[PDB]
Amino acid sequence: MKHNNVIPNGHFKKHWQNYVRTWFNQPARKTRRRAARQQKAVKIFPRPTAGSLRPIVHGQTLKYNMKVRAGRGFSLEELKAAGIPKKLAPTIGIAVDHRRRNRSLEGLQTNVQRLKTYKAKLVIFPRRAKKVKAGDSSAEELATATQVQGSYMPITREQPAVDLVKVTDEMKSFNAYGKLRIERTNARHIGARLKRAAEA
Amino acid sequence: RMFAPTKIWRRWHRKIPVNQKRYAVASAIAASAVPSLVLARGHRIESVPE
Amino acid sequence: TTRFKKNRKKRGHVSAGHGRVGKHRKHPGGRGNAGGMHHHRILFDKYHPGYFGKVGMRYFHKLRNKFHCPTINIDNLWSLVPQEVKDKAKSSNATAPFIDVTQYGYFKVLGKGVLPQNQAVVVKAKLISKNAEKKIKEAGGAVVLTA
Amino acid sequence: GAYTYVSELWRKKQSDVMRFLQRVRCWEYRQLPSIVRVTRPTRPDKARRLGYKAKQGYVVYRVRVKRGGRKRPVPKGIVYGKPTNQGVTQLKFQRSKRSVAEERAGRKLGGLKVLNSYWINEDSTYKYYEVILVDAAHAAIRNDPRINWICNPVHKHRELRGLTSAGKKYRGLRGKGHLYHKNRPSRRGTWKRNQTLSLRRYR
Amino acid sequence: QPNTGLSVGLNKGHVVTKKELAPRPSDRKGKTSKRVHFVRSLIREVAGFAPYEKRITELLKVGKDKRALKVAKRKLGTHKRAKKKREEMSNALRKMRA
RNA sequence: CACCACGAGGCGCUGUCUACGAGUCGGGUUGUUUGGGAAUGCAGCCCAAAUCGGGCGGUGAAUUCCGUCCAAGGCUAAAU
RNA sequence: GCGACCCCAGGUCAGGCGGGACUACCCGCUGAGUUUAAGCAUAUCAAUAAGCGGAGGAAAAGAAACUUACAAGGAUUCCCCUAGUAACGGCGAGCGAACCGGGAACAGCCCAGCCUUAGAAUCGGGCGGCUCCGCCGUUCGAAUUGUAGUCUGGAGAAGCGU
Ligand SMILES: [K+]
Ligand SMILES: [K+]
Ligand SMILES: [K+]
Ligand SMILES: [K+]
Ligand SMILES: [K+]
Ligand SMILES: [K+]
Ligand SMILES: [K+]
Ligand SMILES: [K+]
Ligand SMILES: [K+]
Ligand SMILES: [K+]
Ligand SMILES: [K+]
Ligand SMILES: [Mg+2]
Ligand SMILES: [Mg+2]
Ligand SMILES: [Mg+2]
Ligand SMILES: [Mg+2]
Ligand SMILES: [Mg+2]
Ligand SMILES: [Mg+2]
Repeated sequence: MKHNNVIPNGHFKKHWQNYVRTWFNQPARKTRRRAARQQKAVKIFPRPTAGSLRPIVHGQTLKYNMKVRAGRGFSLEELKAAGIPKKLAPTIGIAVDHRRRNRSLEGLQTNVQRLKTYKAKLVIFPRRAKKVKAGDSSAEELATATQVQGSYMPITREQPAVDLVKVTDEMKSFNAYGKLRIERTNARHIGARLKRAAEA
Repeated sequence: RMFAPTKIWRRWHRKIPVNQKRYAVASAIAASAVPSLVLARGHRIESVPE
Repeated sequence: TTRFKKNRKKRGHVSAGHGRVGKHRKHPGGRGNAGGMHHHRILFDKYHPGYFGKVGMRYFHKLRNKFHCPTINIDNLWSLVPQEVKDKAKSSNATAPFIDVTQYGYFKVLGKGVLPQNQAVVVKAKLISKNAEKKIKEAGGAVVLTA
Repeated sequence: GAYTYVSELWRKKQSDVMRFLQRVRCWEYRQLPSIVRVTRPTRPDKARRLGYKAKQGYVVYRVRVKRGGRKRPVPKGIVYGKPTNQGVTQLKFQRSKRSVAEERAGRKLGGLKVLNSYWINEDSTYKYYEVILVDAAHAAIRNDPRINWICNPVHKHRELRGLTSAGKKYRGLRGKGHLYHKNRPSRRGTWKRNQTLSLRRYR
Repeated sequence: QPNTGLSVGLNKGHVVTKKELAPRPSDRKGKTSKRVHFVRSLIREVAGFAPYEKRITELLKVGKDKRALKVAKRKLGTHKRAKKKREEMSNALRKMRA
């Protein structure tokens, strides 16, 4: 070792040459996955190629709680609120997740509205052609039925907007930094304050 | 055995920025419009109308 | 590019540029960072002060997400406002633009630099520094806390 | 409606009744070979809850295994290596005794399939287990949808690949999460995945 | 308690209308039927108590509650299970006295 | 072309019930292993549970709460 | 002496099953030292080589006794990132994951236990038929020390309505 260089820490002391993974098959993998997707689309025709509907869920942890993404499946509470029996939802293209809990009204209401939109946009063929049942669609709707290729219900964020508002005296007399400092102090000293209150 | 036997994990490919690729494509397209350059590249264009 | 390698220029010069006396042997000073305290001590001390020893407390299973806190300076707040909103704010002095820095991925607002002259700005953020709040108040704006 | 009584009684292993019965049974087992068939399970309820059924094609074998750790089997206890590896005694087999019993039953009974096993008795020198095996060739087994999966070739010698309940236990698979993640899909598979040096085309 | 809408202090976080969790069958994991309790009582009558349970009961009869708890902790392994076992022994002793 | 809803599921209600895996979990100790650090998993030996309970919440311990799941039985295609 | 059961013994009894072979990948066990540390013993080499076994076309894993502390995610597997990071380490040489986030693919289920008792409703073998990977009839046997059916916590039983 010589000169002023960063201290090296290369992890190459084992038989690493026997565990090298190359990517010469990357185009082949892409082609194989595309072929599988095409075969699946042909198989499930006329069902949408994007797959079953998924719920809207929040991101985990403080880093992503402002983000909205797709969850595994709709909760039992959401299905009950939307009037869709849980045993029927999977058969009509709705994913079901019996594990997800509903802690707030906003998420439950959002997913219920999503399910209602899907129901409004859903067309169901009868099990037997000559027999029409409660959940089946009319012949006119069935005739104009096609396979949807892309995502039929994109999960998108409401883009930010900067509006002009009046600055009132109440806002001009608010000490944000002082509020933050006092809240931090209260959080730090809650235990001591409770102990003193209990003692006295 | 040869000295330093060749191995498959040699860096065969190159990752050129997209902007540079587009620059090169635009330059080639512009050069294709210069009759002198087209002649200089070996093409017989003495009979092309324009 | 093999044809540009300097060993090609050294073909026919015996030592290949590594000297007749010293030569190029296998590991004359040990492997890797060997001897950091004994025969490579001068190099470590002069170029890598602080390398040896330990300081501070440990933190088992430390997750970086709970420490996430992007910051933006007040001198960059105006750049978040779209051009049409900036024009509207310039035209009308009775209202101020309302910038939610959280929608742009910022948690805390710091107080480096200055704002546009004679421009009131309403800023909402999770946290703010005392200087940033003072500058916003001086500009005629206000601060709103969110989460 | 009787199995709960038996299970609760077998949870009271320090009771006088259980101590007497287990003492007599341990004496009797000591006199017989290490592997022997039993006409019916001596713990019916435990066998049921482990998948046994009272129908043709199901059998139970009692297996006796020696107790204690694994002495390193080197001549004269001599190790040619560094001091860290010089230990001979106080070394422990990575597999459990019940896994050993299941392996012995499976190797001895090559024409059957090991399903599960349970502890029955133990003394200072021996530990005893009964192994539930299935004759996959029997028509009763092959016509039962709940068990005929064992007839498929992928389940050959489950006990020798750690696929039994004891196998999953000693492979570290009975838990999930931060305390067990390195065990899935397998410890060696995880090591191979972690050590792999990925060199993409565009680096 | 609802979130304050602040990022610091007590009850911090984004403001949402909290919803009580819907009841689910898993709320009864620690409970069992009356038949199971009856069976366990009968089997306890049939099988009696283990020697260490008898030792704890003797210690409680003498009046050495701390020694009984120490013995229970040594036998079972944890202070919580030792406390539970000592309480159960005390309940059995109370039933015997009455 | 016959297409039969006895029965079984779907939905709503209930001052009733609501059964869930033991020498297993857990604990002590020893050996090994792990990034897992008053001990990550595994294993031997010793002790050895519970049902308004049990496991986990990356610093051991006691007290009071809170969050989250339900082990010790089993099967399962695809992405690799 | 007869009979019932239990445990066990002998059958070239009627009909079935198993051993062994291959190595690129896969599963379980066992297990070094060369080497690096400019010496060397912990460490490293390596949870690797060698050794002993077990499968398939993939294997293994898999439906939370999970992740987290959020406005919360939701079987397993794999890729990118996390990250040469938290941590470990004669804190030397070195070693080194996981969660979130973005993608590929997606699928959920079966049992044990209280619950036929107006009758084991279950299953195997022989024999005889049939539209023969199975169905029907008859006869022996297994099984009550429990085969079918319902139930599996996401529930469910029972009762009443649609
Ligand atoms: K340099
Ligand atoms: K040189
Ligand atoms: K020289
Ligand atoms: K520390
Ligand atoms: K060593
Ligand atoms: K149950
Ligand atoms: K269970
Ligand atoms: K132990
Ligand atoms: K708990
Ligand atoms: K028959
Ligand atoms: K059943
Ligand atoms: Mg030199
Ligand atoms: Mg050796
Ligand atoms: Mg498999
Ligand atoms: Mg980085
Ligand atoms: Mg992910
Ligand atoms: Mg027949």
